[PDB]
Amino acid sequence: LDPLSETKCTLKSFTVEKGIYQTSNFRVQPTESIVRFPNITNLCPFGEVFNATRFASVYAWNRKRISNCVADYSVLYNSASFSTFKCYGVSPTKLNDLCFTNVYADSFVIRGDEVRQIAPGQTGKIADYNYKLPDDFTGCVIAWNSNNLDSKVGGNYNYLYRLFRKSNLKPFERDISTEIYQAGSTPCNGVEGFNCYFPLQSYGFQPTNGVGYQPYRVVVLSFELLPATVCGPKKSTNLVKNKCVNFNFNGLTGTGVLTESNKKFLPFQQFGRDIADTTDAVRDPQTLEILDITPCSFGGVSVITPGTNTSNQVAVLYQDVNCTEVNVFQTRAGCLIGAEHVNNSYECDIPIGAGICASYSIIAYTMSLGAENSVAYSNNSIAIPTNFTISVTTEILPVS
Amino acid sequence: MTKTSVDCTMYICGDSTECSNLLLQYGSFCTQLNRALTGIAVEQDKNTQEVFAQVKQIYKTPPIKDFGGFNFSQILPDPSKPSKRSFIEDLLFNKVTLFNGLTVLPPLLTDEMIAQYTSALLAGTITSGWTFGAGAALQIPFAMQMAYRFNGIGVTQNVLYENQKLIANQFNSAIGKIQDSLSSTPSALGKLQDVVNQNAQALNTLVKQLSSNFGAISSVLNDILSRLDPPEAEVQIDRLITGRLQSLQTYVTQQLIRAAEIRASANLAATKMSECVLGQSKRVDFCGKGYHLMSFPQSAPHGVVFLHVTYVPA
Amino acid sequence: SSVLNDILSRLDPPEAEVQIDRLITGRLQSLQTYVTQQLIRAAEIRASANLAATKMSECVLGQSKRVDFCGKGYHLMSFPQSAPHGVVFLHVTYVPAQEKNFTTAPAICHDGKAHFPREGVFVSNGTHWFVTQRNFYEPQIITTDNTFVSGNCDVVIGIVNNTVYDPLQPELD
Ligand SMILES: *[C@@H]1O[C@H](CO)[C@@H](O)[C@H](O)[C@H]1NC(C)=O
Ligand SMILES: *[C@@H]1O[C@H](CO)[C@@H](O)[C@H](O)[C@H]1NC(C)=O
Ligand SMILES: *[C@@H]1O[C@H](CO)[C@@H](O)[C@H](O)[C@H]1NC(C)=O
Repeated sequence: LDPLSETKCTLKSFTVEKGIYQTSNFRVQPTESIVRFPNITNLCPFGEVFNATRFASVYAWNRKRISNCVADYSVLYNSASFSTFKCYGVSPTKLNDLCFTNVYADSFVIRGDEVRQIAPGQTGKIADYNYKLPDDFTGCVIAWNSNNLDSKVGGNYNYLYRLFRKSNLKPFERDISTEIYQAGSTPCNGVEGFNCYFPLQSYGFQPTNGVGYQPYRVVVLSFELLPATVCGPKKSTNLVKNKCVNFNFNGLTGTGVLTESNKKFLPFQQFGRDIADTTDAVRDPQTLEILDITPCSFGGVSVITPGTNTSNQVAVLYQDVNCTEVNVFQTRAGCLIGAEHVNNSYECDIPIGAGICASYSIIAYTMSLGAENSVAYSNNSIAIPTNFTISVTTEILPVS
Repeated sequence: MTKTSVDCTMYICGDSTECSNLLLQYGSFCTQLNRALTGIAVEQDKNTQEVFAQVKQIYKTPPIKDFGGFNFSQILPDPSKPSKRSFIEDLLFNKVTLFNGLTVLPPLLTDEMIAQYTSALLAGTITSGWTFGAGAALQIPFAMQMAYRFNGIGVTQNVLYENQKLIANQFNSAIGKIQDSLSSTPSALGKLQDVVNQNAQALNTLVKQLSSNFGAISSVLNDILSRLDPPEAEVQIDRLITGRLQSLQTYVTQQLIRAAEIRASANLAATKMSECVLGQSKRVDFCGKGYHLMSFPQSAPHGVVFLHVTYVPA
Repeated sequence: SSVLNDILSRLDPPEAEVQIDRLITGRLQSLQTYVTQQLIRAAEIRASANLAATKMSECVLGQSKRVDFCGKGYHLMSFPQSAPHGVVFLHVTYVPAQEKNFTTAPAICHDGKAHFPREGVFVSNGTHWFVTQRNFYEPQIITTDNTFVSGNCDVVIGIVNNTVYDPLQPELD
């Protein structure tokens, strides 16, 4: 409620002795949090895979490896040009917060009716004979219709897909064998005829293809993690100065006020530490400006009371705080609020510090040292007492 | 000694609510440490007030300095206002070289009013000798006063009055020798320096402790908040808080032990004022080597310097 | 929990001993803090008590020359009184008062010879030169009994002329 009550609880007693008590501590807090990463530049070549003019057959799916770059999946996810966005293992969003060691991109082309079979736990001709994927893969499959890019007048037969084969294909297996499939009268032995059929068949895409039969480009991105090399995207924020701010400069997180600094950093030095290895200055990477970090003010509240017995009026002293950031009167011990400045000079009653004291309205003055009297000195003058006094004092000393 | 206060909460946590709830859940150690920290400050203020504020009246030296040949321009306030400190005192002051909840409080008595106290004291000594300490100051030509001192020592007054130049030359020269020794020779304020060192170094420790892992994954409690979920977060934080609390408590105890040492030294210094400066001491070697004649007080950054005249036969 | 009974009554040995171990680490820390702080104080109090013993010994069983040791002013005596956990010394001291100036002279020229108070000071009210004692105005004619001669008066700085009464001669007469 008010300082006098806060003091009352601090002392756990409803009756306050005249003095100054240090009740609590006032802190400033960060406002306008900021993050700053450097000026803008090493992006993964996803475009080289997606926009790529040539794609291999479904049975000849082309594999590429991506590492040592930064991947921005937000642009891909928020594109609206792809009709297939299925991420398994991780959420389709929040992919910018994940960093992996490697990325494997398996790209190929199929017809629309077969876009369903590309998923864990499914069975089908394409999945079983052309491209089988692991049941528990951690990645995402992207795909989109490619009629305008894969349909040709008279039939685009460059795309092939295997039909017949005996076993099943194991995870991440690439088979290019073109041996004639045997259906049984005797082994083909590189000879066709009865019970010997060519394993693979051509899609033959045409411009007038139906939605199901229209071509579709499919790319499966598998993330491999076991030092991670490809991490997420750098929207840095703006720089604000002269306020208690929570700042993040290239992983260095802290709280304080940033101000212009006269310090000169070397080209290869980012941040400077004062004695005791406490961060003192930081160079903002975006514009290479060196900024001094100062802890935004904090310090003790002391409450000055003349005693509940005498009056309920109080004074706050904010210690080592410039109280422009909060009868405000400024002293070397901080500032005092609630206490009237006077120029007089009395004996010290309640000692505030730096040579100021308070006394009871509550007045803050500059303690007087005592009655200043000059002794009437003369090289041939003495002062002799003509009376005396028998003074009895009490000295108390703890023993036990 | 330096008056230090430590915000236990912030210094242990540093703006972390969950660390705060852990430590409040850990007991009420912050009160004790704080409130000893207070005790120990207000004890510092009390050393100074005791040692220096013996006289309640500020005596002023005459404008006319006719002390029988004795020259005390070097110890008497400089009208040039180098903070109103004597040239000895400036010398002493410039011969000593002086964020995580550790602040420093300012002393109650500034260097300026300490210098003024020493000035009142020293002027009351020159004018009145010891009778400004027993009541009201009584003037005396200071040649007589030195005759009375000699009398006390166990010399007759004629020895002084016949010898008054020589003694004056001599005491000037000794003051000048103190002036060179404190001007050129170093390590003269080793005690006060050592105190300042030992305090500064306790802080640099306790700070430098503040960055230890005490078994945790890391020493920055933000990376443990940002890397772990509540249960093991509180685990690691608990370890940090055990370690930090240990370190604070070490610190505060060591500071205590020292504060007791310094209080002993300060009450020795108050006794030395009281007897050597406001009077002539019979206590052999108490107020310097030889037969005490007098002493003059001078302020220092965090102590007092007594220049004691004594009489040495030869 | 902080009640070791509810931890005995809620858990089985292994995790019981775990939690108890934590309590015992904490409690042991607290005791040890306490005992150390009590120590530090006991040293402080022992210092204060030996100061008090010195104060008995000197102020009460004798008269102290130690200025302000046994009270402000010139010590006369002290009386001890008991207290709950300490001692109270009531010290008598003598404090001069009602001052009065006087012109002084380190010595006196008489018969070409310098005279020096044997115990006291030479003071003059306006015209007349008395030898008093230092701590109480009690003026008293200058006399060869209460001054001692040391050489001529060409060397003392600030000597003053005056007549030194010789308390024989009227006895001869
Ligand atoms: C404070 O108030 C009480 C209330 O009864 C009064 O009796 C007492 O004298 C007061 N104490 C002081 C120190 O003024
Ligand atoms: C004190 O009060 C005012 C300023 O508040 C000033 O004008 C006045 O002269 C001061 N009195 C002094 C310095 O004696
Ligand atoms: C003493 O003081 C007076 C003036 O105060 C001065 O003129 C005189 O020369 C001095 N001499 C002696 C011996 O006191």
